[PDB]
Amino acid sequence: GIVEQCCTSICSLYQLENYCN
Amino acid sequence: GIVEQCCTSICSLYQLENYCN
Amino acid sequence: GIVEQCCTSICSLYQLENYCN
Amino acid sequence: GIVEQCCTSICSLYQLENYCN
Amino acid sequence: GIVEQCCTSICSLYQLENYCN
Amino acid sequence: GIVEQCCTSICSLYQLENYCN
Amino acid sequence: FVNQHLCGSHLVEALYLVCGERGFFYTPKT
Amino acid sequence: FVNQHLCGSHLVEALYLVCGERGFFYTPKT
Amino acid sequence: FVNQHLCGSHLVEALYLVCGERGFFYTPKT
Amino acid sequence: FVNQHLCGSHLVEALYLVCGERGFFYTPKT
Amino acid sequence: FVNQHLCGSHLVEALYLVCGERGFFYTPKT
Amino acid sequence: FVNQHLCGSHLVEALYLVCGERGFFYTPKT
Ligand SMILES: [Zn+2]
Ligand SMILES: [Zn+2]
Repeated sequence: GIVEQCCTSICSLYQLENYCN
Repeated sequence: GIVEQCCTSICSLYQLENYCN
Repeated sequence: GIVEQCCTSICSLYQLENYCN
Repeated sequence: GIVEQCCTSICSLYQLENYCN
Repeated sequence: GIVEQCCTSICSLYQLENYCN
Repeated sequence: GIVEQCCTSICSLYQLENYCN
Repeated sequence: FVNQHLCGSHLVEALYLVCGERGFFYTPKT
Repeated sequence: FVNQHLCGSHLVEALYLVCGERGFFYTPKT
Repeated sequence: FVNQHLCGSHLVEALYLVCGERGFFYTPKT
Repeated sequence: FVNQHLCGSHLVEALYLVCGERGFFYTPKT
Repeated sequence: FVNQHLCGSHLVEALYLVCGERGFFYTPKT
Repeated sequence: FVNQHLCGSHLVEALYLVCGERGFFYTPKT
């Protein structure tokens, strides 16, 4: 759910780090 | 007229296909 | 295997179409 | 001050030319 | 002829200015 | 000297971190 | 209120690609 | 009212870079 | 001799666009 | 040996910008 | 309410190009 | 033999992002 969390607010680096393999 | 058709709504692939040579 | 098929030669649109969900 | 002049209105080419070294 | 002039060598700004309407 | 270090080899994140203010 | 300048840049990229190395013209006008 | 199409393009670029040449997925869904 | 890192970035951009707002996975491996 | 396809994409971007919101034509041919 | 972060990325691309190959500085401040 | 002009455009994009809205300078020189 990156479109409903980063588009409304730049997600943190940690939150985006849990999306990589 | 791509600025007044795709900017207000992602034009379909067929509509954008009629713009190529 | 897109790195070993498109980087060495622009893959066709059909071949790249079999990579989308 | 490019963020407070171009983000609110596309700055002109001359104004953006006075920003290069 | 931009593919056979800029791809082999960054065309100058004046040469690229004679391509705009 | 980012052109003579990253263009020849993707510089590491730490090396590129010493280039920000 | 910029938006049309960045909106026309998101199409050009998704325009020349559709052709496939053939050619295309970009003329914004009514 | 385009915006989500150009918004998802600003993340993909800042996504594969975070990994660092490892691999990732992009599935937009509730 | 960089080239695979920049080459993989030229496909991702021309990949999510083909779908058209659906979803796709990028996993570089033999 | 890709290169002309990615080379023509680096010009289009630096072409419509030179105009400044006027219009241009891209026809690759001898 | 993101917008300034993506707006500053639309200028940098249209900034180093204006120079052509000389150099420039990007310091966002009052 | 273009390549350095497109190579410096892949770094700028992946440079201002690292900062995180702070500021940076780009000066290509020995
Ligand atoms: Zn954008
Ligand atoms: Zn490139």
